[PDB]
Amino acid sequence: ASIKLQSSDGEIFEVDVEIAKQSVTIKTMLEDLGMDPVPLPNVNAAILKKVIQWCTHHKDDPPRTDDIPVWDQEFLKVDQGTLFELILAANYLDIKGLLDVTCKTVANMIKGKTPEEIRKTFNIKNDFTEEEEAQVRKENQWC
Amino acid sequence: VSWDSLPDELLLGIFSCLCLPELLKVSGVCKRWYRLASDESLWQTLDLTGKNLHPDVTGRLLSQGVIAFRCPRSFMDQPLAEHFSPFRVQHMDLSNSVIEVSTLHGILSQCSKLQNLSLEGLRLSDPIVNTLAKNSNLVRLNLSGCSGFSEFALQTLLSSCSRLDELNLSWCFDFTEKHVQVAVAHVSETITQLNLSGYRKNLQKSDLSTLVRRCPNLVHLDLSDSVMLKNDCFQEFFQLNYLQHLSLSRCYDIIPETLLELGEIPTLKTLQVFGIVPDGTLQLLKEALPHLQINCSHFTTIARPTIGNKKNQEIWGIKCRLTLQ
Amino acid sequence: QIYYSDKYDDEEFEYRHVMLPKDIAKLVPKTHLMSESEWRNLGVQQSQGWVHYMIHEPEPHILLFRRPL
Repeated sequence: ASIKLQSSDGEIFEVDVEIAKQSVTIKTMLEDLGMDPVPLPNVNAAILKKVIQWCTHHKDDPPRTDDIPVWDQEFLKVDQGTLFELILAANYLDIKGLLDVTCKTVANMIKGKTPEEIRKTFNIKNDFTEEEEAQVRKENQWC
Repeated sequence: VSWDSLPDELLLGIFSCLCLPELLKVSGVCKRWYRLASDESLWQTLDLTGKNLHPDVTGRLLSQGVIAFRCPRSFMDQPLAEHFSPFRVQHMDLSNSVIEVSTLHGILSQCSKLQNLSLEGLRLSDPIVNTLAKNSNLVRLNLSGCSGFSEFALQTLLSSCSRLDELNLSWCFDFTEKHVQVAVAHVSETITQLNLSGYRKNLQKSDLSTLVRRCPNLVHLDLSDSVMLKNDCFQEFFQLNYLQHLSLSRCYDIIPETLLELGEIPTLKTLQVFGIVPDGTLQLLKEALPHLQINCSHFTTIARPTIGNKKNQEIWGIKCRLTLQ
Repeated sequence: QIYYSDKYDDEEFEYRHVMLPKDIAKLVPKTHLMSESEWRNLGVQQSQGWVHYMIHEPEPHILLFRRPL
């Protein structure tokens, strides 16, 4: 009925056995080496809280194509900093649902935006010359 | 805080939500970003139907690991300038496209893993049909309307595809009785769907005999436009214990009355007999054979990638992720 | 009901279009082209050899045909 997870900084949380079961990482760990609590060194308390809140809202759901349910919609309305870890945590805890909604939100931040606007708003470099910059744009010409 | 340094896998995960145009866009953000944008997990299924592009591009795209390539009614009629390595494609449809026989040869020379292919309405060649024979795993092959190949190349192709389930070798105007005789003499006995219609005078009752003798598993047999086929052959159809859908449309010398026999085939579920039912009697035939469905399938579905119930953008049940709107 | 156009040509193909009553035109395949067996099944009646070679998306009821001279 219940299990305890220990975040990276130490903080301990208590959740339903199956709600945590949504993390393939936590399920893999639970089958062997067992006795609280489950240590998740790669997720701090702040992030783990959000993750547990998320996992709790779903638990059980009947839901198609890429949409980003009405709820998760605003749940991710968090600033860019937290979303970066929130999407990293999903990979770490292996929660299919989360990785999905967080990757789309990041995708939606690329839709209709030029490569320039991408470099900035996403803080990425640009090791492209003008030699390839434009040479690459010639290979994607057929579009 | 910064989004770079983000693990590769997770990036692809983000990239996999982008539409072909976007994906190509993020391709020019940072070399790596460009390296991942052309991964392989992202190019599993591609759909460029109706696109007009250069064979080199389509060649380069298939080399990114494409598995299901939907590209019918497209324009690729320039010469191949590049050279490629074996492709991964297992599902492809280039039907009713405008492709130079050489370019077609070029692309097909790199294929050996095709499971479902459709070159419907395309001019082929012996070389082409011969390298096709490399795809000995084909389950569904559509060559309806194709031309330009000897009965020799056809034989070798059929002797290779021994796991053929659906074969649509119809309306190959180029054919002679040589081809038809090769067809029935070399189709795999594992075949369950065969659409050999359109050969009117080159298909004899005998060939029907051969076929039946060699493919006890036919479930779909379409012999539309086979004039030489008159009721005296119906006995053959009884030899097919799994026959479910038969089509004899326009087999003129069939006495309406005689079609009544077919009703006796224990497994027959539908029958197409367009053009041989005098006007004002079809309803009689229908009523006489209440257990059958008569003249309800204007079109064939044998080895057709997309029978589509209006807007089915899938090829053989595969929905492509990459498409241009 | 079914309108058949005049045949014109280049130095290689013979061409013609067929207007379809917008009731049997609703049967015209959107996802593929029709073989001679299929268009005849539709009710189109013209010489043998004509091939339905391409789709005119703006007017699905106009079937474009062609054949070797």
